[PDB]
Amino acid sequence: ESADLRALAKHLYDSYIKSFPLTKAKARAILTTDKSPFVIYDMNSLMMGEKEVAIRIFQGCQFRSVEAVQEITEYAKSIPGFVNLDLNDQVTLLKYGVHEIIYTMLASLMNKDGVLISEGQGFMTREFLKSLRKPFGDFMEPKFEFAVKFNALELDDSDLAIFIAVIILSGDRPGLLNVKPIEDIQDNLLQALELQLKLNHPESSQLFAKLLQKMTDLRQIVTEHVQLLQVIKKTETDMSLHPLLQEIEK
Ligand SMILES: CN(CCOc1ccc(C[C@H](Nc2ccccc2C(=O)c2ccccc2)C(=O)O)cc1)c1ccccn1
Repeated sequence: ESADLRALAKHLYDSYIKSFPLTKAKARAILTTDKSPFVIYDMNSLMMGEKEVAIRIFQGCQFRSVEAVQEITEYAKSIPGFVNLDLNDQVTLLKYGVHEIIYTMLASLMNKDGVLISEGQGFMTREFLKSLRKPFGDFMEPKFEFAVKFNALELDDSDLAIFIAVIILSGDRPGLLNVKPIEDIQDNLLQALELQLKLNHPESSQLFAKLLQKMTDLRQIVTEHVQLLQVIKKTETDMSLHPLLQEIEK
């Protein structure tokens, strides 16, 4: 029954709103004047924005990634069936899905010229980020490239809540014990997302299929990021990575 798929879409949107304090809707209202962001565009304004700069920015990003992980974890528990799965598998799903979600959600805070930071209070420009040191100057560019074309789908928060749930419940992650109950949940989530996109974007042909194709882009970004992490580890032996993030990327 489609009525059941609507109730599922509503439950997940409700949980998403409860779990993620900075939504796409809020981000778009900031980026498009009730509270305008301070703009970090150069090495000078970063001072007034308030251990070299590149590393400082990187750790800021690290810090925000761990809060995102906390937030994503909370949302995952709201996905019906998720907490009933084998504990090891829950860990497995989160481990491999978390970065994908982060990048997906990071696009909501981005436009072609930059990205919102510190809960929307700031806006760090694209050029500034790209002119960083050596190994850091190119953490954020592939992010920006994905965001530009993901943001072209014009998904709103209610779409993204279902899509993020589809991502968590894959079933093709490495080392999963009981693949079949995961796939049974993803199958229900896929059904709800399909109905959601048809109702919310009726003019937007094959949006469902176009959204699923975007999972290839997320995979490569994660891959690329992990390589950079390995580069950073060895040329910055005096810099610490956060263990929650360090555990995640095995
Ligand atoms: C708390 N803090 C940093 C201040 O807060 C910031 C933390 C990070 C940043 C850079 C920026 N990260 C964000 C920061 C705030 C809000 C959103 C983002 C997103 O870009 C984001 C979201 C998820 C994952 C990664 C990035 C970036 O990496 O593009 C700017 C500011 C520190 C860091 C070191 C020492 C002391 N105090």
